[PDB]
Amino acid sequence: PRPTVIITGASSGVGLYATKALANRGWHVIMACRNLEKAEQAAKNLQIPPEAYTILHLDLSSLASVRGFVESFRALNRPLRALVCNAAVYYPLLKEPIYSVDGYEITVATNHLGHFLLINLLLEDLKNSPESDKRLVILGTVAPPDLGNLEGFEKGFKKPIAMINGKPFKSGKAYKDSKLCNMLTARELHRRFHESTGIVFNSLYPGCVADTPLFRHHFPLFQKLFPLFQKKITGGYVSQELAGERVAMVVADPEFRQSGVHWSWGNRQKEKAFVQELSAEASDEQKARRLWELSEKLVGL
Ligand SMILES: NC(=O)C1=CN([C@@H]2O[C@H](COP(=O)(O)OP(=O)(O)OC[C@H]3O[C@@H](n4cnc5c(N)ncnc54)[C@H](OP(=O)(O)O)[C@@H]3O)[C@@H](O)[C@H]2O)C=CC1
Repeated sequence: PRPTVIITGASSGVGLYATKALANRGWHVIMACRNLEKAEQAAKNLQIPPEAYTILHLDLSSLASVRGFVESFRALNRPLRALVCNAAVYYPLLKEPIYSVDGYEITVATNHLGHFLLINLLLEDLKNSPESDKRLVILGTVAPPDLGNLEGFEKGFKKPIAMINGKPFKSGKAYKDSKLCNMLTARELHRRFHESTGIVFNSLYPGCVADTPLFRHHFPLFQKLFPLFQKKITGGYVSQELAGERVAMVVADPEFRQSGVHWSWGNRQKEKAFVQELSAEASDEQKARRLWELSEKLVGL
């Protein structure tokens, strides 16, 4: 009997190597991906044992697809022990915003809003599971990110709104903004549900995984040289395998069962995890709650 874990965006990068590390630990991985062929080719190239994973379609940019995936997973009749919100898109140099089928700027829609709906639906499945060590793990972070007063969300977040704070569109900051929402969501998940469910709600920063397709929308020269830069200059480089293994630790290792925490190993890498409380910024306490409320409104809860 294999414990089940859902990993979004498992077809490459951190999610792919997290699938391999969890599979090697005896978990069964739900690879929730939007590109089924790309995901299947990725698992076979790594020779991940086929009995350790199953691939289901999930497009986080479509709220109907999120709801559809939840039904598809429930039809598996597999109790859920863990959910990893890993998928993301990064546009550093996108001039004009792209809007999802539901009408939302694609970076926030994919990175935050789709995950926000998935989390709220799958919370039922995590509650009902008989496992005692259940975890919800969110991939976080370490143009600075600024949500302002959530004016863009406060006003419905439809075009021409393209930023959470209502300011004009900046694709790179939109990514930073979306990962900030991931942290605040992990912070709200713990505050709202940990004492009453026993589920562990954590975020994690594995380091600079300079090799992943996250930089696919960057200049081709950037993708070629960023690993060497991160390796020989900043020292913040981490391999895809090490990042995947760190996700698996926070999901499965007993040393990481404390809830409401952000795990990291530093900006510059050595050769030991740091604990940071998610509610540390006490002045973001109300903005975190309103973000949650506005997100419930945007995804139709
Ligand atoms: N790379 C780094 O240095 C760091 C990364 N992170 C986080 O790591 C996580 C992994 O990203 P990484 O592995 O780096 O880059 P990848 O692009 O390799 O992982 C991105 C994943 O998200 C999936 N994805 C994107 N849009 C959607 C969508 N609409 N529906 C479903 N799946 C989607 C991609 O699938 P497709 O290929 O089909 O888009 C891919 O599987 C991200 O959350 C990122 O924020 C955090 C800190 C540092």
